[PDB]
Amino acid sequence: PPTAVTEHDVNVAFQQSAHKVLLDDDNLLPLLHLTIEYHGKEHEAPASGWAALGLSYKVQWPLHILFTPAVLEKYNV
Amino acid sequence: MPREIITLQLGQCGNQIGFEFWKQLCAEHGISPEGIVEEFATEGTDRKDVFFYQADDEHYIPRAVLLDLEPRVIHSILNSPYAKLYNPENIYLSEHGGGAGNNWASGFSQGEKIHEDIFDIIDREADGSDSLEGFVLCHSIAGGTGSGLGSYLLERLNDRYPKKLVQTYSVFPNQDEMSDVVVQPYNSLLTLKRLTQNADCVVVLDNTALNRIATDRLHIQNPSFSQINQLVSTIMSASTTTLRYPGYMNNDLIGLIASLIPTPRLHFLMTGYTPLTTDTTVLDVMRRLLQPKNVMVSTGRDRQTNHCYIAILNIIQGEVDPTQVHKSLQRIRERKLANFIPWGPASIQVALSRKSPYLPSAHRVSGLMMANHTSISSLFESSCQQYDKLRKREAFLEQFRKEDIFKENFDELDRSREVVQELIDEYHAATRPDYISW
Amino acid sequence: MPREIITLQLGQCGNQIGFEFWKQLCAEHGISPEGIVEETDRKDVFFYQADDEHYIPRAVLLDLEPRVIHSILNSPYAKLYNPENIYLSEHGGGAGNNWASGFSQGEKIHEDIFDIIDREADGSDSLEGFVLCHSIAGGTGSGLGSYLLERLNDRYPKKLVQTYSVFPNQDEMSDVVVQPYNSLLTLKRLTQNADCVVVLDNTALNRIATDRLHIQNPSFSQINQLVSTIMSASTTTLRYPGYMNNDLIGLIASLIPTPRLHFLMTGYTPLTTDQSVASVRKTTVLDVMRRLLQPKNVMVSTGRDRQTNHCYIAILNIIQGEVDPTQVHKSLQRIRERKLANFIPWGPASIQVALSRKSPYLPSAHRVSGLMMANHTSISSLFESSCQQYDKLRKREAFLEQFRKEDIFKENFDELDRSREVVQELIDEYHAATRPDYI
Amino acid sequence: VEYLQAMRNFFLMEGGDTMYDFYTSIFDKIREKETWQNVSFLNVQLQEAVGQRYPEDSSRLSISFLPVHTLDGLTLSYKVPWPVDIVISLECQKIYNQVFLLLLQIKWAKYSLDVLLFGELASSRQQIHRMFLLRVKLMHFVNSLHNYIMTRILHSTGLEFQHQVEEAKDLDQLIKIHYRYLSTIHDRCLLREKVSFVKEAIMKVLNLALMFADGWQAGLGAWHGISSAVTHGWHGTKLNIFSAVNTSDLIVIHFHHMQLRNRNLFWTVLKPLVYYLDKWILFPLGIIG
Repeated sequence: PPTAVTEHDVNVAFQQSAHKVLLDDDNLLPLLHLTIEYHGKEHEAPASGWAALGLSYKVQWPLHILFTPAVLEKYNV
Repeated sequence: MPREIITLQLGQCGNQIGFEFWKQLCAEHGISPEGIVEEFATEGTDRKDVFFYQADDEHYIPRAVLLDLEPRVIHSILNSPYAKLYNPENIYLSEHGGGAGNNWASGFSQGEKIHEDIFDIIDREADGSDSLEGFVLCHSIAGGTGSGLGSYLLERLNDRYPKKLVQTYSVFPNQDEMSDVVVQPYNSLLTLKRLTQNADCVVVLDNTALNRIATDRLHIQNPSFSQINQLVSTIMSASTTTLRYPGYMNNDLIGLIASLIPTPRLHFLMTGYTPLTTDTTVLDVMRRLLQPKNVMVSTGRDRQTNHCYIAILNIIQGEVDPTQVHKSLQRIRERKLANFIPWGPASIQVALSRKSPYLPSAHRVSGLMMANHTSISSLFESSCQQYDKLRKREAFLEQFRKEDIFKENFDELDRSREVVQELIDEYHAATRPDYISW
Repeated sequence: MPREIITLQLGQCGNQIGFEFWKQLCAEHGISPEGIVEETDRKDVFFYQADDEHYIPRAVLLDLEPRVIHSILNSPYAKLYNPENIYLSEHGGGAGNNWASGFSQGEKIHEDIFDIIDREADGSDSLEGFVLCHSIAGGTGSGLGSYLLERLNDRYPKKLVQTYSVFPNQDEMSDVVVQPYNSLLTLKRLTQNADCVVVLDNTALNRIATDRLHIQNPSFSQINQLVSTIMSASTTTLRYPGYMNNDLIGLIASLIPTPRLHFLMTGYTPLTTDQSVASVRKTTVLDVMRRLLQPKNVMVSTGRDRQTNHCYIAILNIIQGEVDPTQVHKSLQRIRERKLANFIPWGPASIQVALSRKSPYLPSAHRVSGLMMANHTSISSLFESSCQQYDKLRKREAFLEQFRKEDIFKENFDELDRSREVVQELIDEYHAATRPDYI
Repeated sequence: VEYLQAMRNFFLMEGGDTMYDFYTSIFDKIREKETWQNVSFLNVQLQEAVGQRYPEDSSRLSISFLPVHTLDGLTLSYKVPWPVDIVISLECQKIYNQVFLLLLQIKWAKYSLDVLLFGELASSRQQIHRMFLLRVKLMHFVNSLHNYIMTRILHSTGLEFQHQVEEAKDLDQLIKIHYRYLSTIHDRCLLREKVSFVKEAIMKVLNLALMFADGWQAGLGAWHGISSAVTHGWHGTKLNIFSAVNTSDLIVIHFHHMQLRNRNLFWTVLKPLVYYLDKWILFPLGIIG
């Protein structure tokens, strides 16, 4: 089940995977952060990180006109 | 983690095919013969780490080990313009240029004699791999190095890397010409035995069919080994296209193998390539690939044995309309253009991929077919019959009795004949509706 | 506070490296051959300033053979050094690659040498110690170097003794059949009377020059250019004020956490010909360190001993030039995350980064250059190779007649055997430090 | 701009060589147990060091006067010229002095650890080995701390300050940029009330480092007792670094609703640094049992 640190460790692992796949040059990885829906954040918790896994996308100006929150929710689904 | 594959190029043919494969890969990825990235390839979308190693200087080094027991070929590679692509420290070459003499047993004994040097090299390269998936051996089962040394290496790899995949690109010799090596069928049977017991996947490359194709379709009178190896390199590029162009699905070898080899013993895959032509809808492409005159493997079309396709994957590279892909699949199914295995569901996959940006393609669309088809049993039957034909005359056995594998008896030959019989019988069961229950 | 350092250039190799070093320093600082600055660097660390604004190297050139001293006095840099601070033995025979003969010669020229050393010390405002650039395999740098090491350890027991000791090629047959004896005596003197011996293997330097500078058959001139580059990188923190590791004391303390484990491996960057204009790629601290980390660019031949699981004890990258500190942090992070380096088993992975400015007077095609100093247990494999060469000579008594003629070996070879024992203990300790049993 | 660069050199110790000589003289007087708190000694040394290279800055720099706390009482006086004194208020000068003091303490610990020669403890076997391991541990910790402070606090705030001062077109904008630089330095220096706990933990580790250096200078004869006192202090410092890493994870759990990227970056530098501190303070603790 996800913990308060699972998102941090997962993002570190994602950066490491980018490095392993020579994705280091993409200025986009720092714009992209995997999020974890964790009910322990308030201090049902997802029974596994797979159930807890979300995605964050760093929408840049002006494109936030297009990437409305509803669109990002559908993309998360 | 990357899924590195080590390419082992064995004997004259294996080393030459590996060299031409790496040359083709360099050309597709825009890597110079010296390992320097070409200016036109800086913005490539290809994942090189799967099959090439990247040096700290942005140099791309093939994850290729070239093994020969004779210096001539290794020196030819180190004297080629591409000599700088490979790490020289990962190449072991036996100084004893006497070879295996086209004898599987001699190649095996030589592999045993050079075991430490070879496994030290393999382990160094494996440790240099973050998540080495396995080894791909490009060898012939009929030669000396690829057959004998290949079987030795198969044994030692099975012991040393019990968690790594073993794929082979096994070049089958021409069946239609009298081999100067009367024991070639024995060497081939011993290699097939080792493939059967210690290999996960054998891709059969029939030189007889390649020559036939060069004459009938390429109009090559007396096809040279260079032209055959150019076709082979085209095939290897098509096999690596899903590695070279990052896609959304089937980005790993595990999924490919699981899709192609449903029966671990039934691990002989047939290949198909397109276009195979000397210098278009998805459905038209697939139909041309489906034309028997374009299959690059000589499997007997026994009309008595209802040979069938077990599975077909068509990897189509280029600008393909997926709606035309769907329509093409529909039309192929409606036309029943292919007979599938009766004991399992028809696995027909179509992968859409992009071409390498670094290689000029005269054809907007190319296609490779990989097919598991029961008519390969006709090839295995032919090999068994050739073995039995040689063994029945006890010809040239005095030199075999000089070799340790045959010094006392031929039981390894008899076991190989049994294994090839079992393979034929399993192909026949797969020909039967009860194969699923066989 | 300034930390003046006197550079002692010993024997053929030391004197040639000093000459090329002074030429390189002049070109990098815009200093004329007469010591005058050509139309912000702190020269006082390595040069003395004369009353006429002449910059004179704080360099003492000692050779037992006249050829090199005469070549220096005939060089364009002859006017930089004070001629009165150069003592040269009239016996131009050298020690013949014999440590014992060089030691006896150092004893014979002790007064001239110690007079020179004292003159240079008085010319230092806050002399920290002496740095001897010599070869352990030659005669002067090994034998006379050992004598001078003893006398410096006695006279300046509170001053650091650093050596840049050129080790002979271990892969090539040394022309000095007694070279292993000379090397053992010199290693003994480095261990007892020197604070730090930086081993410079000419074989590894040639290999690095070929693999990284694309120099086919690197010449001695190119090797000496690399040496001068190393000396410039060592003085870069003196010439360009930086934020970290601005003193030699701090460098040593960063490199030698274990007083007996004072053998440093070297790394230099860039090791490239100026013709390699790396296209318009902002080299990040992480990308730079990744390129530096390729073994084909490492300038030290350490053995891949399969018995000893060699590891890095510590790595310091001194990066001079326009460096993003966030890229430095990222470079350390990437090196750790990728586990690109195996570290010492007895300590935490020490990866230090010093930021320095480049010399403003030297044209740098590269916005950033780097020197790596690494303590890595596979250096023990190099020491083991040297020990094996020593044992190969001692077990055959090869070339021992000249040692038995020399006082260090006149009565017995106990100094050679003790040096072999010490080097064996060093190799074993390096393996133990790769091992949980280092304690 | 020249005045601001002088302020960086002196208050931020950007005059690396001059601040080196200052902290070396201070650490030497502390080791000699001399009165380093002597305003006349400190002023004479400061005036000489500044007068040799920057006579204009020489006129504006002045020195006024737990081992770590031995330097508490040193007050740096920077003479800002008119009309810039309207901008550089006495409160701004106090903040600069506080940053200078923090940098001076860090430089003092750095010099005290670098100057420590292996021979001063050797001339004064298992106890020696344990002291060497503790030295290596302290060196790794101190080097990580020095590099972290220099680059993430000092270098980053200096670059940000230079860029914002260059872009500043207005005196209020310049004042705001300078104040932001100062606040960034103070936060990285742990002067914010919310980080007093971490400051105290760091100070405890620095005090253990200073006691370690004193025991290294006392030689092997003191080493039999020193192995036990070093092992206890290093065990408590490893426990402290682990407690501070766990408290940084607790603070990240509480701060996921409270945005502080720079405390996150500080903890990202300390987690490697804190785990190395713990593993290397355990190296002294493993040799007194």
